[PDB]
Amino acid sequence: APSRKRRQRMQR
Amino acid sequence: DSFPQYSPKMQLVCCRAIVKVFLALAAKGPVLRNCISTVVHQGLIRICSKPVVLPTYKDYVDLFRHLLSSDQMMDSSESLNHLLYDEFVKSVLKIVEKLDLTLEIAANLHPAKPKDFSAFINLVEFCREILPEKQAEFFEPWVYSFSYELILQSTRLPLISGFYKLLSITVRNAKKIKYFEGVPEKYSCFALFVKFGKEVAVKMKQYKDELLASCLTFLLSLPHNIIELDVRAYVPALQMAFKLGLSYTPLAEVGLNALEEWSIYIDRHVMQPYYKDILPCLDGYLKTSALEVSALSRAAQKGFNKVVLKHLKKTKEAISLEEIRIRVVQMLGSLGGQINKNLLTVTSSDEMMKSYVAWDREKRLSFAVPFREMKPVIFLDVFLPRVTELALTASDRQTKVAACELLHSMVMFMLGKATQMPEGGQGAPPMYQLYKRTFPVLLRLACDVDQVTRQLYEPLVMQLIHWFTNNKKFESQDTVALLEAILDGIVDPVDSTLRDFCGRCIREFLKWSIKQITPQQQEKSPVNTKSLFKRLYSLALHPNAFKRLGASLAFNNIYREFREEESLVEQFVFEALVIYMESLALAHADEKSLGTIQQCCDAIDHLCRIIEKKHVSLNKAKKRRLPRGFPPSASLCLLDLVKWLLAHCGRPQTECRHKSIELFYKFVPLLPGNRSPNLWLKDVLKEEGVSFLINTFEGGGCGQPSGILAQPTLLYSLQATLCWLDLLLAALECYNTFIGERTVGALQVLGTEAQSSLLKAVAFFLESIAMHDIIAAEKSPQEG
Amino acid sequence: QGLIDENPGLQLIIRNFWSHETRLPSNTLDRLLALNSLYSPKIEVHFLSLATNFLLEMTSMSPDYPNPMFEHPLSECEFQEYTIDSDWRFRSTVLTPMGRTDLLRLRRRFMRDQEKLSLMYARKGVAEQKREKEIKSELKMKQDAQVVLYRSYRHGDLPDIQIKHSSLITPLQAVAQRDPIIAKQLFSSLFSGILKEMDKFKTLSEKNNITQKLLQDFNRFLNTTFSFFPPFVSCIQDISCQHAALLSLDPAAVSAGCLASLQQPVGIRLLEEALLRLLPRLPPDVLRWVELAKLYRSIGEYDVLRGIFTSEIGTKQITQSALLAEARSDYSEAAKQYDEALNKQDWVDGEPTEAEKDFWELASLDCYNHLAEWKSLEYCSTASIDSENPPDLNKIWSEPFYQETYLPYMIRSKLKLLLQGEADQSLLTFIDKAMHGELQKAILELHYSQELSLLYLLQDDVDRAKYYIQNGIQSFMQNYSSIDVLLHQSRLTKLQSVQALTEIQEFISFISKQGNLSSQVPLKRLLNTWTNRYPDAKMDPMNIWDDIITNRCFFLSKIEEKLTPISSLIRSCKFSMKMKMIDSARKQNNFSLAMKLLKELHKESKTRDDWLVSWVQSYCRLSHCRSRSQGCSEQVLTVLKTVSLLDENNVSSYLSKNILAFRDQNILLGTTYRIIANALSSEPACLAEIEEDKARRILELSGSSSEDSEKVIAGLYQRAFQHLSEAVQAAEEEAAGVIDAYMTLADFCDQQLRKEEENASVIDSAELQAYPALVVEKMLKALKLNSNEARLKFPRLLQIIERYPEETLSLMTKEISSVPCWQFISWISHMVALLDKDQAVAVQHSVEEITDNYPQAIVYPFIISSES
DNA sequence: GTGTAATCTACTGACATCAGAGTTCTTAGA
Repeated sequence: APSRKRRQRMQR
Repeated sequence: DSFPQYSPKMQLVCCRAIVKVFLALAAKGPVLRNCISTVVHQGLIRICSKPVVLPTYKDYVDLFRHLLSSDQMMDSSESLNHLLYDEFVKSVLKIVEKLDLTLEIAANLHPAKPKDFSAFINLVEFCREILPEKQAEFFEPWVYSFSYELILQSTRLPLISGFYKLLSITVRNAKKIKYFEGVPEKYSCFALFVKFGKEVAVKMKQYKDELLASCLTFLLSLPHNIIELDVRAYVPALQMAFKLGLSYTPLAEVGLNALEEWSIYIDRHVMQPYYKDILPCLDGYLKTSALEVSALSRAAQKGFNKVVLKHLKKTKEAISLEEIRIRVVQMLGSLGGQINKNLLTVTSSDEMMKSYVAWDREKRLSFAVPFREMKPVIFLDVFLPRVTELALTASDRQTKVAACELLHSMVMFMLGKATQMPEGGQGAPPMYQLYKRTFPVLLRLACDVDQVTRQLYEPLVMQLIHWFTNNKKFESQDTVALLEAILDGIVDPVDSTLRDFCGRCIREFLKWSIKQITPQQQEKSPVNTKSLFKRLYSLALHPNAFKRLGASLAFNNIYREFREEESLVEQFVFEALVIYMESLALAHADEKSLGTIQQCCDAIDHLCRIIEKKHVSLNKAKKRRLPRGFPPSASLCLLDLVKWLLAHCGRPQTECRHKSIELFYKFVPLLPGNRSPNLWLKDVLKEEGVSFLINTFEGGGCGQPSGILAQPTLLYSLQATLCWLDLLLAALECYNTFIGERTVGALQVLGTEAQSSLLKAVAFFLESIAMHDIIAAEKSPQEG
Repeated sequence: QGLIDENPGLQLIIRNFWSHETRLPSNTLDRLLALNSLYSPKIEVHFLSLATNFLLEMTSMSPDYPNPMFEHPLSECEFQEYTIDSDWRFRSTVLTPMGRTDLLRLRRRFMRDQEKLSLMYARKGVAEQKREKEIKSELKMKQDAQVVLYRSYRHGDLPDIQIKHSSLITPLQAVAQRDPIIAKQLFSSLFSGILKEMDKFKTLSEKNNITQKLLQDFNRFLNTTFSFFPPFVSCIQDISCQHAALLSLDPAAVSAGCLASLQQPVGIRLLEEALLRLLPRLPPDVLRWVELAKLYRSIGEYDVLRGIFTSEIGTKQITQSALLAEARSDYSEAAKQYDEALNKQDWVDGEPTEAEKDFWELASLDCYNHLAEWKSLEYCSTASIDSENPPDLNKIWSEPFYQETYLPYMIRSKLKLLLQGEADQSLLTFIDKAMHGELQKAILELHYSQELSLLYLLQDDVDRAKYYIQNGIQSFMQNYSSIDVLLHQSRLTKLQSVQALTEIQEFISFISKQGNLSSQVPLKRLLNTWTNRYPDAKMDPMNIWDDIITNRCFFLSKIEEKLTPISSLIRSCKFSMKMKMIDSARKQNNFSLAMKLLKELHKESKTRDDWLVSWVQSYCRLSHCRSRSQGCSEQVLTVLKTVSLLDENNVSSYLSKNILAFRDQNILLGTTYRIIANALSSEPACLAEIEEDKARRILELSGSSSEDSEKVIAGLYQRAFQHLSEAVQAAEEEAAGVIDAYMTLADFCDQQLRKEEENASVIDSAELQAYPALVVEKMLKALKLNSNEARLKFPRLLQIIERYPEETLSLMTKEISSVPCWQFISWISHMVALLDKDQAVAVQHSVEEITDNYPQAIVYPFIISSES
């Protein structure tokens, strides 16, 4: 299975 | 001789000149080659005589260096360099022979002819600085002789260092030229080194600091091919090597080099069990990370002119500590993971699982670091388990000395907080648990090889031993522990030099033990006076070679203590002679490599002599200490012990039988009869006849287990055959008593009555096993 | 920054600056709160020592300082003072038995001949040229050995207990300055003491304020540090554990810091106490538990993890299943789970906490790392950094979470994507751009030397390679001596890298001597050495094993390139060494990696036959092992459908070339059949009909000609046994596996007999009649060697003897005829008991021997057994 | 030898200058 991701925003 | 008095350019031109005069001399042939030999030999004499030791010889290095290697001389030679180098080595052989090196009056002696003794050292350091660097093809013909003649000198006079040093140059120089790998006289050289290696391993244990350094420097250098013959004979040598090395770098470099050599050549399965105890004691080298304006600097500051090139061109020794660190990591890597995991304590089963518990349930050593505005409490005990490890095994010497001084302060604090007893017994004494694990630290950290630490802790250990037989708390378990520590310090397997300090410690302990306590309790109240001797005796019979070794080494160091005042109590030792003379030779028909023990049986000899030297009162009546090896108790008189000896005059173990026979001889005249030995043996043959002799010389010892019985041995096998082989050996040597002092007549030696000893000697060995000895049977390097 | 300056003089001057009264306050607590401000990232490696020095040197002016620590000596003994010599010398070094006067100086003349004077200074100058030479030679030793004591050392015939307070607080500081673990202990103890005695001085109002001030300061500490010196990280946490209300230290910060500092356990306890104490009202507190999970995953104790997530506390069961999978090292399934996890669109019962996502990502990256899908690794490592598709790698140094969690894998990925084969130039760009800024530079140079070394070496710039790898060796030394001694698992994870470093060092030093370049002998030397040096098999994780395999691969590629104007030998090493890696992975239960390496190295099977048989052996071995774990019905596919076919000797006459294979391959086929038969018997009601066609079609062919229903299993076992017998007759040809093969046939017999005793099979028992005979005559035959596993099961012998009585005679007449008696002493007790009943004819000779040889053993059990 | 002077000799920008070479014009000229 292909490995996919997306960006994330760190809320701090 | 004039050489050093020149300038560098003058040095090179002087070398050229002397070289060419040598050329010219050699050109004219044999009539003067002898004279060229003379000239070099004289030269080396006069350099080695340089009036002091460290215009020193170190100056002359360049002369002979260029002489021995400047192949460029003839082209601006090969026969020249060959001849000259050959002459040098011949010179060294001659001068080592001609010197005397007589030792007599280990530091209680004084070398005989001083100026001579200094020259030896000079020559040693020279030949070190000059020989190996050539990587000479030329040394090949000289390996054998420069060995054999040097080994002879070494064995005949050990306890002189530089012999080992020259031999080390010999062995390394040989190694570099793929010599020994072939296994002519080469087989002889391999053989001779095998034997010397084992012998020097045996000898290394006893020796102390500097000689120990020399011997290790040698041993650790033997080629691989000799190692795998007898591995594990050296593993302790290498361990002690690293322990020294953490405080004397070149020896450490010698080690790491050696270990790389082993790891790369010796068959892996051979060595796998042994990295376990060898890779530790690498920890210290990596134990710490130890957390300018020269003329070229100022010169280059003003500009990059020609002047900078002069300084840099002119700008363009023993390994340093940082370099050996990077080496130790590089090697620690080089062995590989499957190997290197062993650097950590153990595979995680039980041993390290011990390392976690605190050294004390509840935290004593309460300190009150005295600030101004308040008084916080800091528990010094938590520092201690790591401080001590620093103290023993730190690499950076500033760290080590600082740690040592901290630990001295801290142990002093232990004593102090002890006397401020918060707890007077009713259980485990306080700080006992701490003492148990700080005393071995204190001990083996004394007699370490840092002179500063030594001076700091040896006196303190003496002071501690002193305190712990002061009348106040002479009885306490603390003294019990300290004594137990000293004893387990004697038995220490690897820390060779620890043995000696522990011995001196026991001596001091017994000395103050007598000197300090009121004897009214001392007869039976303590756990010290008879108890100590008992502990030794129990140690004697032990199977382990090292353990008995320690037993000896202790009892060696109480000669004077026992003779001084214990005249009341001759009696434990009048039986101890039996104890030691027996055990300290039993189980030495095997276990020879690690067992320098037999030399400590000489201590048995000394205690012997000192007990008989008071004989007039030795044989007092109604003195009846129970002995070993005698069922019916009675007032022991030397007669009984002598009869015992004669019963023990013959026994298979070789050293015992020799010493015991001669000891019988030395006793018998001391007896009240004053009868001569031959006379007294005549007495006991008129009393008991040949049957007594036959039972006692064809047999004897520990009763009559089995003496020399010819026929079944002829008829009835594996290495057990060696057993009776030694028996026959012991036999004929026991008969050697007979005209040893002409004590027994020939017809008395041969009544032909009921013994076939001599018969079997002349028949069985001397026919079947004498020369047909390729493969024996009666019906592996073990045999060889 | 100056407080660490190189010159000792300026060191003292700046320190004395910072200790004057008006700079740092003069009482204790105000000092302790101040020193937190005296810190910067760069002063780290010494900061502990510096704090200790400041605190104690303020102790130095207190009134008890010269007052002796213990009022009275312990005797009347006279006390002297002696100095210790310490003249730049150690102990094994000397061989054994060896003003109107001043006006007078104006009475001088002057040489007139400038030539003579010139020569005079000329000789003078050569004198200083030699003097400088020797002084330069000696100053190295003198720098090493210079030791300065610190106290008086009065001597007395007894110990001199009466030492001044100085005599202990000053040395303690000295040691603290010079070594950092004692620094940690001292600072920890002293901080604990100060903050504990604070009670007797300030009301709870003040205590809350000062504690909050420290908490702020410490959180700053951990969150800002870059070196991650193990001692300081440990010290800060250790302080935090032993006092309440310091305990709310930023859980994420501690987690990251401890992960990096290789000092996990102290962090585990920090967050541990945090959990229990702050919650003796938010029930879950996910931000803490999850980072504890991260910690325990570091320390590799996947066992404890199973607790955290099955608590109905916040975390979602997808994580639970992921953990169960990844405990069994089924890293592939773990990756699949995690990838599906992070990409869930909409959740039931609330989105995963900010932190669960973090843990998920880190586990994803690591789970890939355990695998060889490194392109996937890079993609994962780069995706989250930025927005646009072609990733702006430079962003990684923006905010800390990336800096600690995403970076190391980013760099490791890009390194190998380079060093394997070929690739682009992303990483060179990245690292070069990075190596400008200061903190920017420090991170790479202090942590990731071993990787920058390979990166730079790819560019054939050997010099920078040397610098970096030397830095790496020094760094290892520093960050290893620091790790406290008790933390074995930590130190182990350290050492696992010295192999990498040393390998790099060796290659650099091998492409440095052209004399070793142009010849051919030392290439053989190096190849032989690497061929037989490997990491630890069962212990070292595969994340280092791949490091060594790939490094060596690249280095051989480079050496081959040098020696172009052989390849046989290099190929030989490559075969062997990769094969060893597969064997390793087989052991570690890291199967998917083994799959991939087999598939990557088969194409090399076509070459000459020893590697062909080796490959087939290894693959079938791995298939067997995979089967053992899982699969009950389909597992028959996992072996039979392929392994039977592959193992056929039609491709190999190598048995005619050697015997070792003629053992190995047969035992492989044996175990191949064995699991097949075992599982077929397992639930036979639903196998042949469930593997409905092709496997079943193969089954009878594998079985016998008759396609009967029940008898197929026996048809399997019959050839199974004969084949294992072939294995043993292979063994009798000259412990490597012969003990194991013997035990193997033993075990087959054992299971078969057990199964038989539960039913009545006349024909199988008739052919079985051999089985017990062999089990005795052969297992006991094997007992001669150490055979510990065999020696254990010796009661199985006696029972076999009993239940199957006719063939006892073999026992006595064969092996108890030859046992080394001790190898029965272990539990001499049972059979000395059995020594009554009819089989006693068995132990007769053995009990007699052991009686004779080692009498004292038998007596105690025998005396009682006599009564019965 | 080592280090600091003093001071000759260099190079360059710049400017004159011989020579050398490119170019148009008269006579003697197929």
